[PDB]
Amino acid sequence: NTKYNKEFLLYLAGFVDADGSIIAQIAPNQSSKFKHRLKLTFQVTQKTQRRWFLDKLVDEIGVGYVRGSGSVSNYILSEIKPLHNFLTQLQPFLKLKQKQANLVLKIIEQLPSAKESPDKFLEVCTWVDQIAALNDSKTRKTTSETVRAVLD
Amino acid sequence: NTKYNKEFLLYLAGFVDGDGSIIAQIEPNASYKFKHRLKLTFKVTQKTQRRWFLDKLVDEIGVGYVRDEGSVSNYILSEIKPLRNFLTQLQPFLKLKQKQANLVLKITEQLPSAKESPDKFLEVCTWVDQIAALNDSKTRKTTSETVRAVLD
DNA sequence: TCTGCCTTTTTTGA
DNA sequence: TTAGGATCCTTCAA
DNA sequence: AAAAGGCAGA
DNA sequence: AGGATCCTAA
Ligand SMILES: [Mg+2]
Ligand SMILES: [Mg+2]
Ligand SMILES: [Mg+2]
Repeated sequence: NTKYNKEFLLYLAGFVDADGSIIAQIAPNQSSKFKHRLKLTFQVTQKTQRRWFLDKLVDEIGVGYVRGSGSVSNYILSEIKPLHNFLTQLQPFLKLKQKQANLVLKIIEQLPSAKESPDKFLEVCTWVDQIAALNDSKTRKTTSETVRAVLD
Repeated sequence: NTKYNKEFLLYLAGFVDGDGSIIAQIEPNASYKFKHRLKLTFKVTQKTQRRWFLDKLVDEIGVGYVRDEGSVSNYILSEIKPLRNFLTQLQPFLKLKQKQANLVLKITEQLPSAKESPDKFLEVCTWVDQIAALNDSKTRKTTSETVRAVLD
């Protein structure tokens, strides 16, 4: 586990509270045990003119990647262990996204159990609902209620 | 001078590079000496549901105020002396907006002289142009060249 | 089955 | 005349 | 910013 | 985010 230095984390926590996004999703998928899978994504968006800043961020975090979507680019981190390690260290300095980060950490820690039982899966889905409720969510479709309905 | 805590400045520098703005303007107004004046503004924008974060910023910076503009709110600092003191302290920690901050400080140091001469005002006006060039400027109208039609 | 990465869209919150 | 504040707008960069 | 849908390797 | 324009009291 990479240890990040404090001044880096302090600055990055400010930048993330501004331009970053901690995204939790429930995605239908017929080949998963409960017909859904979870996705947890840390993203930082910036105008492509400033892609260099996201490229520097890949070097600094040591994991993740940058993708261009024409006018804007995004630093993305999904791999679960590195995401856990990174958010564990960032979260104490977050002010606006602190609660999202800690929910993602709780989800991650419970993933093994979530995959064992429908009730446990549903409960972790409600934690995803709570993250979306904290974000400025506007286009969300699949919720823990969606999952529950697939009771059956 | 109010001296700001390092951990505060680091976090805020990150938050500023993300959601903040360092704005320099030339405003036409026929009741001023050179038919224009300079306006320098430090701004942090946020959705009004998170206005409390901006209100907190007024207490932490010790000066400035928050304006509600409907769906979003803005922390604003204009008063030239505390602006100079604040930017002086924040600038070392800025990564995207360091040059804008240093141009504002440069302009602020010359504000006394800038009336002295038509030549010198015009020069300071080009420093305003340079801040706008660094920003993601899209609606700018009055530039140093507008001023130069002081050639009458 | 499961995870990470690829692609694209929506609607603001800057 | 001036500085600081008030109001409104545009176009994205999140 | 914050989702949506989808592929394919492990 | 990054402007443009208008108000007003000292
Ligand atoms: Mg933001
Ligand atoms: Mg930004
Ligand atoms: Mg932003």
